[PDB]
Amino acid sequence: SMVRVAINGFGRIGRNFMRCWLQRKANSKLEIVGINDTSDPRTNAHLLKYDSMLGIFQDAEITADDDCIYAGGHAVKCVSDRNPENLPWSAWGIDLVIEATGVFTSREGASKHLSAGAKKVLITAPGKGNIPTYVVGVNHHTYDPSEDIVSNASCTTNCLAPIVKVLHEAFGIQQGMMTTTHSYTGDQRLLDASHRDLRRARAAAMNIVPTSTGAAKAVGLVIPELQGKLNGIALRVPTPNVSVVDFVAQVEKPTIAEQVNQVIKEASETTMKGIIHYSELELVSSDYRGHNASSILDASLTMVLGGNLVKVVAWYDNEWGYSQRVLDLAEHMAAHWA
Amino acid sequence: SMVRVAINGFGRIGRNFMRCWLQRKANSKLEIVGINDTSDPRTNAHLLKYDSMLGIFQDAEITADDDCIYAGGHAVKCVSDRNPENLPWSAWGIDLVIEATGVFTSREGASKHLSAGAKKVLITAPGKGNIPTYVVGVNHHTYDPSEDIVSNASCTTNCLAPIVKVLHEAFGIQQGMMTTTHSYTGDQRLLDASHRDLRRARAAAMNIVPTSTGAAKAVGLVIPELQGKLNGIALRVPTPNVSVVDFVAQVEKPTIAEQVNQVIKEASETTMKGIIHYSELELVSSDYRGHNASSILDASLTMVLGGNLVKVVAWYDNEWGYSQRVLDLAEHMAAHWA
Amino acid sequence: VPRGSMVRVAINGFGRIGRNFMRCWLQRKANSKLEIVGINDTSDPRTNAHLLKYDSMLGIFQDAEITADDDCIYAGGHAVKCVSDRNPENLPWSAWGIDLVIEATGVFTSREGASKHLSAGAKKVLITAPGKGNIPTYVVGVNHHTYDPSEDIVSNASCTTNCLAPIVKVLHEAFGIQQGMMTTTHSYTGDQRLLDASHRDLRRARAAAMNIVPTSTGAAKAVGLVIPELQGKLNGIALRVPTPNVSVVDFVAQVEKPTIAEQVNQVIKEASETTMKGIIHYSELELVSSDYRGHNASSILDASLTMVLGGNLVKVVAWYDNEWGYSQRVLDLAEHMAAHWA
Amino acid sequence: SMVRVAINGFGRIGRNFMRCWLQRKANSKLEIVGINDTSDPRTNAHLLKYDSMLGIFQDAEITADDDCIYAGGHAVKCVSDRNPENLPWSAWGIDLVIEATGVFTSREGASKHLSAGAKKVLITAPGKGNIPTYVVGVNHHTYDPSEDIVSNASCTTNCLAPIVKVLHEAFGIQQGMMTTTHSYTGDQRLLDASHRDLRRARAAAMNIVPTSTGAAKAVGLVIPELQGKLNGIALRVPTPNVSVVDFVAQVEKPTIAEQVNQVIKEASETTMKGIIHYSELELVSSDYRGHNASSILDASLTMVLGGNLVKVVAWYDNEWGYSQRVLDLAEHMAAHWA
Amino acid sequence: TSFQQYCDDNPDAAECRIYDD
Amino acid sequence: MSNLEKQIEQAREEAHKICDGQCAAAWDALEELQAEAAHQRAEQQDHKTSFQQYCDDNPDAAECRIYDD
Ligand SMILES: NC(=O)c1ccc[n+]([C@@H]2O[C@H](COP(=O)([O-])OP(=O)(O)OC[C@H]3O[C@@H](n4cnc5c(N)ncnc54)[C@H](O)[C@@H]3O)[C@@H](O)[C@H]2O)c1
Ligand SMILES: NC(=O)c1ccc[n+]([C@@H]2O[C@H](COP(=O)([O-])OP(=O)(O)OC[C@H]3O[C@@H](n4cnc5c(N)ncnc54)[C@H](O)[C@@H]3O)[C@@H](O)[C@H]2O)c1
Ligand SMILES: NC(=O)c1ccc[n+]([C@@H]2O[C@H](COP(=O)([O-])OP(=O)(O)OC[C@H]3O[C@@H](n4cnc5c(N)ncnc54)[C@H](O)[C@@H]3O)[C@@H](O)[C@H]2O)c1
Ligand SMILES: NC(=O)c1ccc[n+]([C@@H]2O[C@H](COP(=O)([O-])OP(=O)(O)OC[C@H]3O[C@@H](n4cnc5c(N)ncnc54)[C@H](O)[C@@H]3O)[C@@H](O)[C@H]2O)c1
Repeated sequence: SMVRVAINGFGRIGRNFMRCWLQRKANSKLEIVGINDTSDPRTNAHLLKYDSMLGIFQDAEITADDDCIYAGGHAVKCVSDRNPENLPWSAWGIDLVIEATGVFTSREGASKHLSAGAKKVLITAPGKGNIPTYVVGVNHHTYDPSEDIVSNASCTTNCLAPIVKVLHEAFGIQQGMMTTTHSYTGDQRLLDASHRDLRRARAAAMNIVPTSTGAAKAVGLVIPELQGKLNGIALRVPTPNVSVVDFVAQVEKPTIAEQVNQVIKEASETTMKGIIHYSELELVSSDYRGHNASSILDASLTMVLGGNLVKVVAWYDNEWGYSQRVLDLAEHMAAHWA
Repeated sequence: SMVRVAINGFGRIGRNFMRCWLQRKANSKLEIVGINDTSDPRTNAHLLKYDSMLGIFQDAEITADDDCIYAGGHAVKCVSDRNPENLPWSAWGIDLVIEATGVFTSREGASKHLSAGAKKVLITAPGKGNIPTYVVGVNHHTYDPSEDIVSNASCTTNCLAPIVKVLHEAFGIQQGMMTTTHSYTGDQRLLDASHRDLRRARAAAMNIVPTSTGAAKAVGLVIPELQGKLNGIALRVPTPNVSVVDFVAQVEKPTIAEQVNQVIKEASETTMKGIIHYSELELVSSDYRGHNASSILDASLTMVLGGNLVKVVAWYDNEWGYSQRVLDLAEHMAAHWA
Repeated sequence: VPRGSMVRVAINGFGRIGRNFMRCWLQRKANSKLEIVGINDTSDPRTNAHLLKYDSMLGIFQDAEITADDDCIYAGGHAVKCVSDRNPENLPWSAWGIDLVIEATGVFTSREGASKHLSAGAKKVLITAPGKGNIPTYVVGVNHHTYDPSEDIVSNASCTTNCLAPIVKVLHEAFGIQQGMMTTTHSYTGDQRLLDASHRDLRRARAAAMNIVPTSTGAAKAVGLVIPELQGKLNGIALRVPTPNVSVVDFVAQVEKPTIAEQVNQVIKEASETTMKGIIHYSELELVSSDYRGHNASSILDASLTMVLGGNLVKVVAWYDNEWGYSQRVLDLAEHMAAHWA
Repeated sequence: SMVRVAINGFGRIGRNFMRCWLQRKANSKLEIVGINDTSDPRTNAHLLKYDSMLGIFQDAEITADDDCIYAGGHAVKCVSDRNPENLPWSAWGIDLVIEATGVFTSREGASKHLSAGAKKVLITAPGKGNIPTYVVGVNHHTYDPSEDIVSNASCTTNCLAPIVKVLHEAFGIQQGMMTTTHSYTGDQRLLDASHRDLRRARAAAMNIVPTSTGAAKAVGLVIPELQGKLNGIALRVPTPNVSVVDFVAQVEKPTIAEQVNQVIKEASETTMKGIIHYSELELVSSDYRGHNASSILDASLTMVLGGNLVKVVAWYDNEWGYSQRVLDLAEHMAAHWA
Repeated sequence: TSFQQYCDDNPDAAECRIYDD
Repeated sequence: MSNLEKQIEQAREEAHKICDGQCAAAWDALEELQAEAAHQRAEQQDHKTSFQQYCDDNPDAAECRIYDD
């Protein structure tokens, strides 16, 4: 039978995930039955349907009352409790929680869902502490069905890690630097206002905002051979969605740009199909809105110097592509349910 | 002696007001001695100095420790408590509180400052209920020294009311419609996210966002003859500062566009000098950053039809221009302390 | 062109409007009376095929493949011949059997300028902008049935005129409009410089994506061309804001019959369901500009913003996709000319 | 004794250079006496005064008539001829032409100024052909007084080359990859419109736009040791000014981040003083508007992996900082005139 | 609603600000 | 030409009103304002800036586009 799902946090990722599942429901093993969020079901149905980035939702009818959101006649129960220990997961028969609030990423925080009655939690963010991290297409087949709390890593890790795994198995990655020129996210401030991060405090649509990131170090969680050999930064720019990863690697096997592209192209056609897309087109960020891949290599930007310094550039829809991977990991967990 | 001032809410208006007073500290009866904010003194000193809109503060040096912000050798004591009833207004000898959090706009919440030891409070927003509203240059002389809680209206009311008062005393305003093409403010979400207002919920830098506003009816508060005769809406657009008011008035005494400009120019040179600026230049919004006037009439856009339908367009720096009026009103209350 | 045969159409100016119109026709090609067979543009076919498929506003074109060689753009195997000459007198309209030219360059809006297509061999010209001089101007839903086949040069007005005129028509027939002021809060367009740079207009010279930019507009006076009873009774301005598409008209009217906002909304809603179906859409939803990307209506009345003062001062607010909505009307006027070609 | 200067192309660089000269006019050996541009003088006096990026010019009054622009009494003759061979350089006694139209960067294009009567041309862009390229602070002392056509390279070259030189002499740069997250320029399109570059054709304020950077070739010109050892791309993002370069170098002498920052800091205080600024503050792109340094190293972003892979990140005002260096090169050519 | 009471307990939160400008 | 364009419009209305002799002098009086309006636009063409001539010759250039939004 089906695995019953509740979404905790109906934000950008929570709502993108809902749309991903609504489009892929015909061949799904999951059934989204409940939503917990700050907002009431009516506000959330409006935001689910009308999206500044994804446009008006086309595939299904979306209405609501005071109790439920109706996505094509299918009633999704709604609750608004910001303490997950109080959430009615036992009564609703919840099996899997999509933890997308961004504030329950530790085991102590995520386990509050388990106390509420849930059986497993999928954190749509890096986990804090000793939480199994997975990147679909890189290490998700190492998933232990006995784990109760897992992390799908971050969107940037999901873009960088597949490219890294292909380059490492082909040329042997010794060190690696990354910079994601990244669309701004809700964590930043519209106008200059207080923030724990003095740079994120600054007006997001007005500035190039450097910020630290663990996405490059996090690749070592899913590729253990490369633990400690990657580092990076992030530059938030005034775009609302779609980001791009710039990766400069020091490799053992000398190579050229033509071979680097050919290896990634072949992997994108075989092992990394649906995860890496290979593009020789001269496109910009808006052209990758809604792309389903985790990384779209921009082949005409590949550069190699001296044989051993490799530069690759990869696009990713940090909202939609990552949400597809959240859905992918959730279906994988449902296929191996124990 | 000098009236001792505390700022509640160190946001866009709170910090703009601070930088307004710093540049006029030599000729002032006010002394800013305290700040309450949800953030710490070190973060707030950083934001005070480094401003995306105003630039890096150049006049005096700005530093901070755990307890104070230092501006030009002047110590500003800081505290962090969201409940104004707990603030040390008695111990600090606070005379006038600048209420710029946007949260305590009613006499109920604003009186908590008075319970804490403060003697008067100036609300940097429209008030809720029995709070006297003042627009400098329109009715601020009617201020009674015994009033303990006052409102400085909104930035749009401060732009519209001086224009309305001039047009009303020359031609007789019977009815009037307003639309402010407004820069986005901190109450709008950066990306599509939860909000009790479904339009403020949408990505601010990606949309034209209509919202309701009482700024046009609040003109009836300061020009009591026109109570119930003015209404309007707002359109928030992806600019971070500076806005423009579009006012279409139905008029008694027939006129033409040339005479309307002569009247407002005449007023800007005499009775309304410093409040209204008359401009025949073909400027855009960026050119009005830092302008000290409440309204800058774009004389090129004035038009009249049938003698009775008048349209005038006025610029205003909603952050800096309004903050100059907050200072002017506070300076007026210090001169009439009684 | 015999009945059943397609009116052969050439696009002059393959810019925002020219490519929006092309994608409009491509999605409606099933039951169309037009066949787009030619393109003249200052650019080449390979560059223009790329821009036609990859559009930052409309997204990637999904329906049919888009290909180009040195001579043609292929939109689903359908070949569109291409040429690059800034002088329309030199264009091969005779050789290509062109019946109707879509004048979308923004520079040939006078009769003398647009007639250069007729000299080249084209039979009729549809300007995708206000005409200069007395060029017959039409707004679908308002007066396009007054078109007469004896006219060789017509104008489809502007995007703002196509949004304001249907509303003004409904309000005038319901309450009698005596005067009217308009402001369009408009997305920036290609006539504005990206950064502060040289321009004949000191305000279009300023950086478009970081400025609120006023410009004078004829769109309000242009309503008097399609509603002649209101000639000289309407005026307005424009404010360009940093959005790439979708605009909104704010209209304040002094009317004769006393009313309230509730009646103004019901009258507009009634027209949107009868005479103005497909031209005016009536919306009671709390939306923003991005939600109206791709809307086919010329005016989407935002009913929540309607207000009336003193019974005689009416304020209505209407959305419009200035690129896609206007191009749908260009196609609509072109289809109407094709149905009555003679 | 003064070097008579004419500006060809009164655009962003031409008008930034002009405002640079007006502020540094008291010590200059240059005298701006002529302008050629598409616009008339009255239009250019308006654009020179009112700038969306630099604000209203405040030092001197700016007026104009049919013939001249007047900047504080000082008259500047103006013409509008887009063919430089027709320009009145002999009639105006022009010694140095600041070639800033962007369309005369080849030797035959810039030599058209020589036929008109000018003695030397300074191209504010990378040259086409064997045109001697200089970056102030890196190789400008090698300037030969007999050369009649020189290039001041590009904005990214002027930011990256001083840091490359410092890192090269300290650690020995073997290879190097660069990416400049770059503000958009007038070369791009406001909305999708035809362009030589299919990516610069796409709406500038809506997209991240990968494109070429002049620093990929020009840095090897001013540091000849590293010819053919550096490469990279540009990422045009929706900001109107200020850019940041991300440089990942493969070095010979192993090191760590603290030592890399130490070497650049010492250079910024001695040999590279006024060219490289060392900053440990947590600022954003708006904070570097008007900064006079060619490069501002964001020290907190420096990182090293395995000793030999070094990542440095530096800010630059591509309009103002580059125009300051154009002025510096022009002052240097005046001091070594022959 | 629970959403409406959230804005009563947190009027300064991002989901609850209404600046009348 | 705010006064000359309005007087040509009224001199044509005055021409149609009298005709609908005096009809001949009303048409001759109208043509004398159209001959002077050609004189005012011809002298404006002489003192046009090089920038203005550039926009006449390149109406599609970036410095010359006027879209009636
Ligand atoms: N948006 C991206 O680009 C992106 C990409 C990959 C991963 N992520 C990660 O996914 C997570 C979701 O981020 P987002 O972009 O959706 O941010 P968001 O602010 O859009 O979403 C947060 C949502 O959770 C709700 N929420 C917050 N606290 C809550 C509580 N205690 N109880 C119930 N609901 C609560 C909020 O109302 C909001 O609607 C973040 O941790 C982020 O790091 C984001
Ligand atoms: N920004 C404008 O254009 C403008 C113009 C005129 C009037 N106003 C009005 O002025 C007020 C200030 O708005 P703003 O634009 O500065 O918003 P803002 O978010 O920039 O300022 C709010 C500040 O107050 C602080 N704050 C919030 N709740 C608090 C509490 N309980 N205790 C202490 N501090 C608290 C926040 O930390 C924040 O720094 C608003 O009511 C607005 O309507 C704004
Ligand atoms: N974009 C809108 O919102 C909108 C809406 C309604 C009407 N209009 C009007 O439609 C017209 C087109 O506007 P647009 O937005 O497409 O401008 P645009 O600059 O995007 O398109 C102009 C196109 O015409 C080409 N062109 C210019 N001169 C030419 C010549 N002599 N010969 C051949 N081709 C030439 C250009 O290469 C460009 O591709 C304008 O007059 C505008 O006022 C625009
Ligand atoms: N803007 C930057 O960030 C930057 C930085 C470094 C170097 N540059 C280089 O400097 C040069 C100037 O760039 P910009 O950004 O100032 O461009 P711009 O378009 O802002 O300025 C160009 C000016 O030259 C004029 N012009 C064009 N062709 C002409 C001709 N034939 N005759 C006379 N005048 C003509 C134009 O009217 C315009 O005013 C470019 O080559 C650019 O590569 C730019």
